[PDB]
Amino acid sequence: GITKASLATESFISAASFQETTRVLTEAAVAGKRDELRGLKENVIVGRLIPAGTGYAYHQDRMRRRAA
Amino acid sequence: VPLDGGRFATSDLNDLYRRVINRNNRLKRLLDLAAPDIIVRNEKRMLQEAVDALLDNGRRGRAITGSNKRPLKSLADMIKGKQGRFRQNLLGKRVDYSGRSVITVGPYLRLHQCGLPKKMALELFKPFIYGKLELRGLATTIKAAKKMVEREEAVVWDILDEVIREHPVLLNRAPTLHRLGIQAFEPVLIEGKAIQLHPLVCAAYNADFDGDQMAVHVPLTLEAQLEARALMMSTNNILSPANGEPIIVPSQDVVLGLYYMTRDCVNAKGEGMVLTGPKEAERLYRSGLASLHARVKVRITEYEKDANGELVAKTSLKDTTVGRAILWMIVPKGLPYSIVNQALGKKAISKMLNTCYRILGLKPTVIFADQIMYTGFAYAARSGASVGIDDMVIPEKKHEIISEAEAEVAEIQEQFQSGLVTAGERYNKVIDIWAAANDRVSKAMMDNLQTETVINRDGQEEKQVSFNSIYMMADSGARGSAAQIRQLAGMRGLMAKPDGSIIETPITANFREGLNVLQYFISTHGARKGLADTALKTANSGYLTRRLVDVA
Amino acid sequence: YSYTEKKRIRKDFGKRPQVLDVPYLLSIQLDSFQKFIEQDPEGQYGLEAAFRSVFPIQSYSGNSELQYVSYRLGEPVFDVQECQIRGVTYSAPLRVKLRLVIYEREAPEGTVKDIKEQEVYMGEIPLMTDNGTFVINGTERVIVSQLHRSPGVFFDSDKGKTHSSGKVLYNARIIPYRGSWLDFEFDPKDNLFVRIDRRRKLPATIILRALNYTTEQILDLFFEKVIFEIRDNKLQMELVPERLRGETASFDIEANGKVYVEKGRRITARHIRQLEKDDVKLIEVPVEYIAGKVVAKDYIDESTGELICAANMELSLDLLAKLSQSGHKRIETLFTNDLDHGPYISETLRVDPTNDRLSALVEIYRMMRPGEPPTREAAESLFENLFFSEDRYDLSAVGRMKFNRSLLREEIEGSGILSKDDIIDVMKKLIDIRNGKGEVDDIDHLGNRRIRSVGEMAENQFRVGLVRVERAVKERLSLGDLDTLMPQDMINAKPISAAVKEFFGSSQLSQFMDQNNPLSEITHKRRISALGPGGLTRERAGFEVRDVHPTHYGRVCPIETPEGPNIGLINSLSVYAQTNEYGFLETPYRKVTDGVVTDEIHYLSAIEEGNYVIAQANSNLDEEGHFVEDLVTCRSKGESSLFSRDQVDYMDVSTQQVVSVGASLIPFLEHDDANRALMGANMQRQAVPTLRADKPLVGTGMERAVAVDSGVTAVAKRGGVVQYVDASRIVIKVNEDEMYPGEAGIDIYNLTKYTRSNQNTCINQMPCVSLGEPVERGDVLADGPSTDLGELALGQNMRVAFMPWNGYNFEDSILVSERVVQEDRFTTIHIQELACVSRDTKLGPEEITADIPNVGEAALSKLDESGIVYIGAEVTGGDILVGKVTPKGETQLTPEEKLLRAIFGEKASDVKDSSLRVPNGVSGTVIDVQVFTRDGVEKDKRALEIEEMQLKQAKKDLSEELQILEAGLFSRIRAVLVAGGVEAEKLDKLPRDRWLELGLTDEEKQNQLEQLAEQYDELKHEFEKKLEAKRRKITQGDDLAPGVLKIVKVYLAVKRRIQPGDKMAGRHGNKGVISKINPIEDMPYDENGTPVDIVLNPLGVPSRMNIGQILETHLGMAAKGIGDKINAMLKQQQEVAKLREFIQRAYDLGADVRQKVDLSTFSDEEVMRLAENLRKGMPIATPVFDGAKEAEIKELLKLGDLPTSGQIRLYDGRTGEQFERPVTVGYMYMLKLNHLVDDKMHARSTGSYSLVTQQPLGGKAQFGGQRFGEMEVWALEAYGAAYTLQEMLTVKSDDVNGRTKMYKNIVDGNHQMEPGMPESFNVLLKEIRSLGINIELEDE
Ligand SMILES: [Mg+2]
Repeated sequence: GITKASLATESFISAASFQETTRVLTEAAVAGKRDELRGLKENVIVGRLIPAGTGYAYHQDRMRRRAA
Repeated sequence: VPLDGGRFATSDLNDLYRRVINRNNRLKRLLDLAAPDIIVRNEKRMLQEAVDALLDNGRRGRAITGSNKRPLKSLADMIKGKQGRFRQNLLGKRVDYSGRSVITVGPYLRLHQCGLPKKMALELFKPFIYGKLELRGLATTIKAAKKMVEREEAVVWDILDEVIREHPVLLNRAPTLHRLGIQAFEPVLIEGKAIQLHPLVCAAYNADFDGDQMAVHVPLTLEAQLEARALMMSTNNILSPANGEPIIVPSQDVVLGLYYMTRDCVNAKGEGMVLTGPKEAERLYRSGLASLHARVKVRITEYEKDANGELVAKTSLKDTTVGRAILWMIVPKGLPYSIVNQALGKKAISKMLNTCYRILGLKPTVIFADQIMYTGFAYAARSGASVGIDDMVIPEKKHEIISEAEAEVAEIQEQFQSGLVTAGERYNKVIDIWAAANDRVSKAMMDNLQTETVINRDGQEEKQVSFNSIYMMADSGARGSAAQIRQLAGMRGLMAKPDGSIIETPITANFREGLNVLQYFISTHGARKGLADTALKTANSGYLTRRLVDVA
Repeated sequence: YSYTEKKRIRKDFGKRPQVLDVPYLLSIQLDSFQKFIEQDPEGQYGLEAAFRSVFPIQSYSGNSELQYVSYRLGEPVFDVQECQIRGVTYSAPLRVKLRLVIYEREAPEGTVKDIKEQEVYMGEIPLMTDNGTFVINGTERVIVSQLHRSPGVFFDSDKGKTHSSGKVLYNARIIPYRGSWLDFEFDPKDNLFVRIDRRRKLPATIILRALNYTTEQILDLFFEKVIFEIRDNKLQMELVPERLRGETASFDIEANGKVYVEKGRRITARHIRQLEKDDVKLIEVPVEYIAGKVVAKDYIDESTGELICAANMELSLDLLAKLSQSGHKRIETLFTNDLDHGPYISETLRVDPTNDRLSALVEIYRMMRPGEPPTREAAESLFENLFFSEDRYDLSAVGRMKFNRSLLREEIEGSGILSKDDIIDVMKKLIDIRNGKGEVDDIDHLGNRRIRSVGEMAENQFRVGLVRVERAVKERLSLGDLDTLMPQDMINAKPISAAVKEFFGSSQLSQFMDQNNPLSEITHKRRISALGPGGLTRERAGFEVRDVHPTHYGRVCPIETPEGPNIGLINSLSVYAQTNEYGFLETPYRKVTDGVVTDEIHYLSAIEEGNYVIAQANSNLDEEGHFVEDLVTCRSKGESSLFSRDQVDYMDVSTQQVVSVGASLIPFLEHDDANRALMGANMQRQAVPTLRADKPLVGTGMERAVAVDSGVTAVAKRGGVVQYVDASRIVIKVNEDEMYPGEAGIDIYNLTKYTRSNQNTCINQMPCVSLGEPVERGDVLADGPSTDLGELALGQNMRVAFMPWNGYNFEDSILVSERVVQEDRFTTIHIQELACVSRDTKLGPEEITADIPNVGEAALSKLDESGIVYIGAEVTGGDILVGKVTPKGETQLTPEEKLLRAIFGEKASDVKDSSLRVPNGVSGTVIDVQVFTRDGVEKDKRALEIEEMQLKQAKKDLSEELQILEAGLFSRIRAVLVAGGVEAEKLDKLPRDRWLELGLTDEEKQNQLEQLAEQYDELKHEFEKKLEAKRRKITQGDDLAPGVLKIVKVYLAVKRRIQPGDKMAGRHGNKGVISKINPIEDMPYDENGTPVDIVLNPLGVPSRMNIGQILETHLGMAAKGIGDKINAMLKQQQEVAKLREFIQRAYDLGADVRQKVDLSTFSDEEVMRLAENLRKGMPIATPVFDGAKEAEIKELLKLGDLPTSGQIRLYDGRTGEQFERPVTVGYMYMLKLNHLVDDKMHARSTGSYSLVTQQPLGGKAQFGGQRFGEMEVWALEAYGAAYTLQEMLTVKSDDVNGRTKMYKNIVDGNHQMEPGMPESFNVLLKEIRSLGINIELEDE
C-alpha cells in the first residue's frame, strides 16, 4: 500500500519525515543506514535544489563531477 | 527565557533533564552510603523511568506530566508528528517577503497580471526600494532610505513602480490541492487593501470572492524570478496537469454573456438583413437597429491552415445571428466559423479554447481567453439578466400530479389495511409512486420552462427555446443544474432519514412555494449530513494526498 | 398599543394567532445561576447542596467535628463597571458559618465539651450580571450550557461491526454522575462480560460472585427450573405448555391421553393449545432427552456426604444413574432453549475461573490494581468503594430517575449508589434485549442527553474545591491542637477559590463573550455545547452525534450550528425550548382535548413527546378551535404521517417553535435552502453595528424581542413621563400609580457612551424618548448598538439590483455605489485599547516621559508634559501615544561607530525609546486615557489631573442624582400637602427645605409626609457616604502585577468606512466581498433617475437555492414603495385624513392576517408621528413559516404603484441605454461583517524570528510570515521551481547567515542567494543526537 511502500523506501530521511518516525529512526540506527539524498523530500529537508525541474541539471553535474 | 512580565518560559526538556540528573545524583549518593538494596533497586528503576520519559514520554507506563497535568514533551515528541521538526519546520516553513489579503475580482486585468495593493507591495519589496533609493541618489544611506519609505514620500512610489515592473509575485490560496494553487502574476499596483484576482484563474484556485484570502510571495533571486515567469506564470498554466483539459476557462458571468450573445430569437429586430461583415453587425447592434439575436446573413471570411503552416482565407455568406457575427471579431484567425455559429454554453467555450490551443498555440489562446472574458462580461452586463420570482415557473399540472400520487398512496394504504400487501412491499410501492410522480413533476416543469417562449413569425405562432433567466443560467452551464431547477420550481422530492432510509412522504413543495415546518425539518436532516461530510472529509482527502505524495 | 410601538408599527403578515408569548430569551443562564447562589432551605440546589455534601466533617476520631450552619454572599467590593475598568473579577465574598464541635473522650453519648462557632471566608464566587454574563479578569464571559449524556443505564450494540459475521453484540453501560463506569457486554460466543472503567473484561458472573451469590443463587436469579420429579420409573417431568414453544420434538408426548405429536414434527402453537386443553402437568420423558440438560443445584449424597453433581453441570445418563442410587425425588434443571431463553449465564459460569466471593474480589482486584498483591481487606474494600460507597459513586437524582425509568420501575427516587438489585436488573434487561424482548437505546435521543448549565457546573467545581479543603480539615482535626483553635484556622480559602477561579476563567465552556451585536450576545448565551469537560471531543465525535435527530424538534435548532469541524456539536436553543427540573429539554404544546385545540400549554420532554400524536402549527383551525380539516399532518413516534382529527393529542404552539432565535430573524426562511439558511444564521451574528441604526424593512417580528431581551437597550422599569432626556441620561418621573410610599418616584437611566465591546466594536446608547414624552413600563428608552427604536437593526436597507455588471459582481463579488460610502451607511466605529506598561527592570525602572531620544519635537507634539497623548488627539500609525524609555547599558560600540562618535562628539543614550505607538495603518482619535499607578510610585501630573477629573465627576454625578431625587421628593411633598390641608400659595412662601417642618392633620397625610421627610434625610446621608466611597476608590492605589510600576491605557476610536475587500452579507446566506465602489453616475438607474445602491449577481441565486433573498427583495421594494408614497403625502403637505386613509389601506392589506391596526383610535398627532416614521419605507413582519405569500407581496406592490413582477426597466449609467431585460430591483437588508480587510491585510519583508528554529513568527500581531507549508512545497516541486523552493526553504525562512546576505544583496541590486543549511535541520540533528543516535553528515 501507499503507506507501507513509502515507509519501505531506501531513504530513512523521507520515511522518517513521512510518519512512524520512531520505527524508521530505530531500524535506521541499528542498521547503520546511509541516505544519499536522491529524492525530493530529502533535498527539501536539507535545503538543497530538488533533483527535479531546474535543479535536475545541478544534480546531474553534481553526480558526474563526483563519479569522475 | 524571560517573558515580558518577568515570568520565565521553559521547555519540558529542562524538567525531564533535571529529573534525570536528580535521580542520577541520588543514585550516586545511595551507592556511596551503601543503602539497602531495595532502596538502590528503586532508585535504579526511577532513573530508568526518568531517562525513558526524557527520550520518549509515554511509551513505557504513564506519561510524566508537569504542573499542568499535561504530559511533558520528550525528545522524541520534538521530532515526530504533525507538530514535530520534520513536518512543521523542515517540510514547510514560515517565510519572509510574504503577505496576505482578501481577494477581490479585477475583471479588467490581463491573464498574466494581478492587482497588488500599494501598501502591501511597499512592505514586500522593501529592500528593493532601499537599493533603488540609494542607487538613484535619493538617499545617502540605507537609514535615510528607510526614513523615506516610512514617511512614504512621493518618490518612493515611483521607485516602487519601477521595482515591481517585470517582477512576478506568487499568489497562493490554501488548501494548495494541486500546483495551480500557486501561480505567478505580474503585479499592478492598486489603491485598495484587497488583492485583485483575474476571474479566469479562480477555478484553478477554487476561489470565490466571499471572504477568501490569498498569500503573496516575492521571488527574490533571478532564478526564482525566471521560474515564476517561465514555469509558474498563469499564462503557462492554461491546461490542466491532471487531464489535458483547459483549466483557465470561462465561467458564470462570461458563459452567460457569451450564451446570451450567441442565441437566436425568432422575430428579433433586424431579422433577415444581409451584412457586409461582423463590423456591420456591431454597428447595427450598437446603434440599436438590430437585436443581438436577429438571425441574419453575414459575409464571413475565415482562415484555415493548409497542409503547410499557411493560413488560407475563404469568404462566404453565413446564416448566423448578429451576436455570433459580433463574437466572431475576437476569434483568432485559424479557427472555423462553426466554432461560434451556435449558442455557446460552458462546454462549447471550453472546447473553443482547447481548439484554439491545439491549432494556434499558447500566445493566441491567452489573448483569446482574455477577449472572451471581456466580451462575456460586457454582454452579460448588456443583457440585464436578472432573477425574479416569476422566473420560477411552477407547472400548472403539478397539483394534479400530486393529487394523483396521493390517490395512489391512499389506495395502497387501504390495500395494506386489507392485507393484500405486507409493510415492506407497501413501503416500496409508496416510494416508487412518489419517485414516479416526482419525475412527472420534473418533466412537466422542464417542459414548461425550456421552450415556453411562443413567438410570432409574420403573424404565425412558433415555439423557440426559452429566454427565461433561470433556464438560461441552467442551459448555458453558467450556474445551476436541472436537479436544482427541480427544487426551485418542481417539488423537492423524497428526503432521507439520518439512517439513510427514505422518508415515505416527500416534500411536495419547492422553494418558490414555502416549505412548512415539517418539510423544512426533514430537509435539514440531509442538509446537515452533507455539511458534516464536507467538514469531515477534507481531513481524509488531505491524508490520502499526503500518503500519495510521500509514496511518489 | 404602547407608546414605543405605535411610534412605528411593523406591518404583520403572519396569519396564525400567537397563543404563547416568546419567553425571556436568557432564562437558561439566569435561572441556572439563581439556583446556584440562592438560599435553598432544602439541600437540593447550589451552594447549600455542596456544603451539605461534605459537611459535617469528622476526623479519624470521635473528638471533634466541623459542621456547617449557614452561608452568605457578601457585597462585591467593586461593581461590574469598576471591575471591567480595573481588570478584576466581579465576585461576591462567600462567608460560611462553621461550628467546630468538640466531643469529650469517654461517654456512651459523646456529648459536647464546647462549640466554637464562627464565620470563615472561603473564596469569592463570581457573580452573574443582569444579562447572564460574568466579568472575569475584566472581560465579559459566557458559560455555555453543555449537552452531555445523562446518567443512567444505556443499552446499545454494535451492529455486525465485530467478528466478521454480522452478529450484533449487545452491551449495557451504567454511567453515574460521578464514579466508575460499569459495562456489561456480549462476546461473539454469547458469554456475558463485565468491564469496569473500560478495563479488561472479566466474565459477568465474577461481579455476581463479588456479591454474595452462590452459583445456585445465580442460577435461580437468571433461570427457571425444569423439574424432573421421577417416580419409581418412567422419568416423570413437570411441564408448563409455553415451555415447549417451538421445541424440537425429542419425544412424542402421551399424557392424560395418547400422543398429540409424534417424532419428526416440531411444536407449533396448536399443539401447545390442545395440550393445555388437556391440562397436562406431568409427562414421561426418555433417557436421552435429559442427557445434555444442565442441573440447577448441588446434589450431594447422604450415604457418603460429598458432591454427586454440582450446579451448572451438563446432566447425563451417568450422573442421573449416580443420583438414582441416592434416591432423589426431584431434580431441578435450567430451562434453556434457543431464541427465547438463552444459556448465556450458565455458559458464562463455565468460562470464569472463580468459585467463591473471595476469588471474585481477588480477580476484580487483579484487574483494577495489577501487580499489587491482593489481601482480603483490600480486595473487599476496592469493590465496596467502587459502586457502593456514597463518597465515591453518585448515580445522581437524574441518574437514579433514568435508571429506574429504563428498568421499568415505579419509583423514580432512590440511592445514589448501586445495589445488588440494580446490577441484576441491568444484566436481566441486557439478557432480555439479547433474547429479543427489548430494543437498544438511541443515545442521541434528547431524552438521553441532558443540559448542564452554569449553575450546575459551578456547583460541581465548588464541591471539588470543598473536598480539596475537606481532606485538609480532616487532617488538621487528627492533631492534638484541638482545644485552642477556631474554625477559620483550619479552613484554607485558596483551594476553594482556585476551583471556582479555574472553572470561570479556564473552562472550555467559559468563553469570551461574542459581543458583535445583540444577536451575537443572546446567541452565545443560548448556546449548547456537546464539548467540554465531561462531554465529547470534536476530533472523535462521529457522524451520528452531529446529526439532526427527530427529538431536536422544538428543543434544538436544526439550522444554527457552525460550519467547520464542530458542526452539530455546538447547537442553539430553540425559541420556546426550556429545560426540565432534571435537565432535559422540553418544548410547549397546545392540548387538543375534543378535537378543540385548547390554549392550555404543556411542556413536553422528548420521552413524553413520542407517546403522543402532535399536529403541526401549519394546521388550520376554525374559530371554535376545531381543525377545519379532518386529516391532519402530525408527528407520532419520530415519524410523521396523516392522522384523523380525533387522534391528535397536542399541537405546536407556533411556527417558529422549531428554529433558534437567529434563524427566527431570517425572513422567508422557508424559501431558503437549509445550508444557506445555516450560513445566514451564522453570519447575522457577525454583523458590525453601523453609525446609524436602520431597522429592517422586511423583518420577522422577533426584532423587538431580541433587542429588549438583551440588555443593550434602556428599558423603562416603571412607567412615567420623561422628565429630563439627554444624550447620556434619561430621567423619568414615575406615575403615582407605580410609586411606592416613601419614595422620590424618579427613575434615572445612565446610558453607556462609546465603550468597546469584546470585539473592539463600539457600544453606545442613544435615547429614543423626547422630553416630556409619556413612557410605559417595558418601553425602550434608549437604543443600544444595532437597535432602532427598540427593534434589532443589524444592517442597512440597500437598493439592490440583481444583474451582472461588467464582471464586478463575478463569483460573489458585490458592486457598491459611491453614495453608500458618502452617506456613511456602513461606517462602523471600532475602539482599540492600547496599554503602555512601565515596569521595574534589573537596570532600573522604565520611565513614562516626554523626553525621548532620537525623536524630534514634531513627534512629541501631541504629548503632554507627562509624555501621554492628549484626549481628542487625531493620531495615525507610528504616532507616539505614551512616551516611555527603558534604561539600558553596555552599548559596546563598534570601532567604526566609535570613530563616528569621536568625530561628531555625540554622546550615546543611556535609555532606549520604548514608547507606545499607534499601530501602523490605524488612524484614530484618542477618546480616553487611564493611568493605573502602583502604591509607592508617585503619580505624574497626568494621573493627578485624571484623578481630579474623576473626583469632580463622581461628586458631580452624585450631586446631580441627589438634586434630581430631592426634586422628586419635594414634588411629592407638595402634592401631598395640597392633597389635604392645602398650602398652595403658602408653600411657595415657605423656604424649600422646611416644608419638612409642617405638622399636618394626619388622617393618613402626616404619615406620608413624615416618611417622605425620612426618605429625604436618608437620601442626603446616602449621597454623603457614596461620595466618600467613590473618593476612596478613586484615590486608592492599584493592585497591579508584580514588577509593574504603572499602566497607561489609551483608547482609540477609529471610523472604518467601507472599502473593497469588506465582507457584506444578507440574512439568506448571500455573503460576498465588495469588489468596486462605483461612481453614482455609473450605477444602473430607473426611469426616474434613481440609481441602484448595490448590484448583486443573479447567478448566486439559483444554485445556492436561497430564494428568500429574491422575495425579501420583492417585498422590500413593496415596503419602500409604501414609504415613497407616504413621503410624498408629507411633502405635498396633505391632510391627515388622506394620510390616515392611505396608511389604513396599507395596514389592512393581506389575506386574513392576524393583526388589526385601527388608525381611528390614533390622534392626528400620533398619525403624523407614525407617518413620519413610515416615510422611509413601511416596515413589515414576515414570521418564519407564517410569512407573507407571494400574492400578498404583489398586492402590496400594486398598492405602492409598482410593477407586481418586481422587475423594472434599468438604464446603464455609463451609456444611457436600457439593459435588454427587466431587472429585479428592490431593497435587501445588507450587513457588514467583522471580516474587514483592514484586519486581514498584512505584509512582511523581514522581521522577528523564533528562538529555537530561526524561522519567521506566526501572525500579523507578531508581524509574522506566511506559512509556506507542505502542500505549497509540493506545488513548487510539481513545477520545476527548484530555485524558488530553495529560497523559500533556506534564504527566506531559516538560513540565518544566508538571509542577511540575501538582504544585503537585494540592497546592492544583486539578486543572488548564497544558501546554506536551514537552522532547523541543525536543530533536528542536535535533537536526534540527544537521543542515543549518531546522525551525521557524510561530508565527502
Ligand atoms: Mg469562499
